[PDB]
Amino acid sequence: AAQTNAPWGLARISSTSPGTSTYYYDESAGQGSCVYVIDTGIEASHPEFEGRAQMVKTYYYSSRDGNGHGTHCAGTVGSRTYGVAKKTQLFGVKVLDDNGSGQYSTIIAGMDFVASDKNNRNCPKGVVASLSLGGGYSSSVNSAAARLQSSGVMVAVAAGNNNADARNYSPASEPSVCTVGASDRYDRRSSFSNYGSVLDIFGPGTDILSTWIGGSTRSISGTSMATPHVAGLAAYLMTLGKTTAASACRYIADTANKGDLSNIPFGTVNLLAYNNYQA
Repeated sequence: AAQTNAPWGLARISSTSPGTSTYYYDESAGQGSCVYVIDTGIEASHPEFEGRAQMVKTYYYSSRDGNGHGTHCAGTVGSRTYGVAKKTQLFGVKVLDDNGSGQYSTIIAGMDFVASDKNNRNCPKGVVASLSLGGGYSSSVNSAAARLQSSGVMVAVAAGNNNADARNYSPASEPSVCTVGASDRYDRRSSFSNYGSVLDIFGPGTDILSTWIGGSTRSISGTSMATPHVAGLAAYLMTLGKTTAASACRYIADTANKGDLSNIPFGTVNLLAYNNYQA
């Protein structure tokens, strides 16, 4: 399938070259997979989600996304226009308040929630969790991410936006999950992207158009935007049967575009997420 005039990041993930604008992908489109977006919530009523999004958990007075961040990330995972995996089921877990903040104890509870809650959902092609969040190093936060991954969920986490080594941030620094840095439309490391040996992969993160609250759209930047590209890609590849939740990060690295990014510090992988779809 071909989506013309797609957001640059979608075109990038199906291309051997920057500078194109059509996204190519197998029509299975993540059908039968599920992606949890652990964030500020999801505006599930947005027409772009087509009834495939729902809130399943909140730790606050509402499950609504009063911020926009979680809706934007969910749109990159799975919205009809802005999403990688256009037929996945999206489940929102609101661990962040409407200011975008959240206590680590709530974030940990949300991760353990997903590990159990997947057993209450129909996801025959597999389960992914997208975590566009983080703070300073915490062994407990890393352990929660490790448990979620161990339970059979492909965990993708943001590297962070400090232009620093991600070893000092969580859950970015957890080795067993998929830690995602950000790139721009010219294949440069995004100016804010964290780096370091703990990164597994880069995805599009600068000037990413997606859904926003109030039934709207906007373009924003961050490793928060790169992470859902990778989460959606994992769901898509799992639906195709090419990989599993336990092996998808490694498979994405195996099949990535290699050596094409600029300003990658020595010792950080130079790998850009790529669906290897042949139309």
